[PDB]
Amino acid sequence: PTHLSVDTKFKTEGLCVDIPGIPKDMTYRRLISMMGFKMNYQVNGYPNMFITREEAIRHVRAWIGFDVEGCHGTNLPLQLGFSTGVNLVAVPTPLMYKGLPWNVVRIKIVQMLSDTLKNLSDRVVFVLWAHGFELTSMKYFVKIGPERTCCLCDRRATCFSTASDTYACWHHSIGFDYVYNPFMIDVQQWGFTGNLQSNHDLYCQVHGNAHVASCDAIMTRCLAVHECFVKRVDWTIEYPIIGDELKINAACRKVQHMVVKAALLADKFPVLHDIGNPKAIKCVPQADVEWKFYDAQPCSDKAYKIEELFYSYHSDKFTDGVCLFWNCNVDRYPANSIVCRFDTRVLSNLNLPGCDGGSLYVNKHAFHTPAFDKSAFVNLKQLPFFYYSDSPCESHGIDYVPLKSATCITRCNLGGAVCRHHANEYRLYLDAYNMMISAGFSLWVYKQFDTYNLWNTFT
Ligand SMILES: CNS(=O)(=O)CC1CCCCC1
Ligand SMILES: CNS(=O)(=O)CC1CCCCC1
Ligand SMILES: [Zn+2]
Ligand SMILES: [Zn+2]
Ligand SMILES: [Zn+2]
Repeated sequence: PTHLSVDTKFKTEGLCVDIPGIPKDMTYRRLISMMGFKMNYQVNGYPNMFITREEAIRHVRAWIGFDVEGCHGTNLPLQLGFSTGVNLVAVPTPLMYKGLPWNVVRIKIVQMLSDTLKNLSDRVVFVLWAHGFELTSMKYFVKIGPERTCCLCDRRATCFSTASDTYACWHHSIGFDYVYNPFMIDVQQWGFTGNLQSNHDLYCQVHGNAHVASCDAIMTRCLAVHECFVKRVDWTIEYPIIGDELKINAACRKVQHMVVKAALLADKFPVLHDIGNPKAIKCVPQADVEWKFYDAQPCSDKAYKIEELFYSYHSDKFTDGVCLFWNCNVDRYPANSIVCRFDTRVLSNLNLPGCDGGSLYVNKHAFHTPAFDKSAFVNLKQLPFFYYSDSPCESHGIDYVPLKSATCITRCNLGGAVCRHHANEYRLYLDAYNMMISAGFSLWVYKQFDTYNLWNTFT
């Protein structure tokens, strides 16, 4: 069992206000037929338009919430809303577009999905809170058939053009008018009491209800992210590489080693309390310090309360030495800390919008991360950029312009002229550091941290 059987039952109660008289006994096979689509007994990679909760989770990057509200259904205008904030009015003749016929609305849908999804996913998963009008509108902008490849590349086809009779992926679909082989999931099938707003509002105060289709589309997708990534967490699911994942992760390890090594050299803490990932390894293995670990998985709902991580009776004395919180998100860091905190507000192909101000950071695994809160850092200050090295000044083995920088903390710089080796390493470090920052990571440190204390570690 990998795909959703078309013979699975579909609960129709949520559809009966838009579709009165709808049979209670209903399968996906009959529903797809009712929606105006014919599967023709085809074994060509597309067994069902609808997918399981598990298939949806693996394809979370493709999720686009979708809602259709009857503006006035054959004779009435429809308002199509998407979790991108777009509202389109389709006449059968928070962005709000005036009423237009389906032939032009479909081009806008294809353009919007393609620009939203080309750098995220090989597909689209329409996330529904199905009431009827959204399912019956699909025939006006969706075409289905065998799984196909793009006409200009090797990627799977996501769009079709009636002008050229050709197929394209999200990257080569300019001027295309049909969404081809989309996927969908009805959140109402999961078992809920009450309407969308009542279930959504139980976990989120950031998305309101301005009474438009896009608001419902946003709440639907938010509710789905809550159920799949906030209340339930699965770190066994791998996600494909779509960007700078490897460079970002490598940069994070480089910066962590640099910062902790320098804090230990500058302030000589006798003990380090490493709080976070239960699979953490000493980031400065050659350091003298008593290294003590404390297990905490990444918090996916609210930030950890420091009182619960530290109290209720370990070294016991977290006030001794320094505390290292490398992506261990707490409500208020103690004054003696070294912190890396992901900024959920960051715009990137890895960072998806999440629940209640949180974001869904997807890099190898999916991590729902609680909203970035500037007040968590009141006892600390921003960590300034610096490169420190005690390695020998020796080239070994790319061209050169002499490096002049006050933040290159090396013997050669102290001696008045940065060596080629330390200039190369400084520039590589600066690139890694800028990569980490741009990815959304933020660095904080105890207020007494001063890189002037590193110069005397060269005697
Ligand atoms: C120990 N967690 S991790 O470093 O694997 C991923 C983090 C990514 C950014 C948000 C917190 C979790
Ligand atoms: C050339 N300008 S500079 O500010 O980079 C001089 C360095 C001398 C050694 C300490 C760091 C600063
Ligand atoms: Zn293509
Ligand atoms: Zn929400
Ligand atoms: Zn040097």
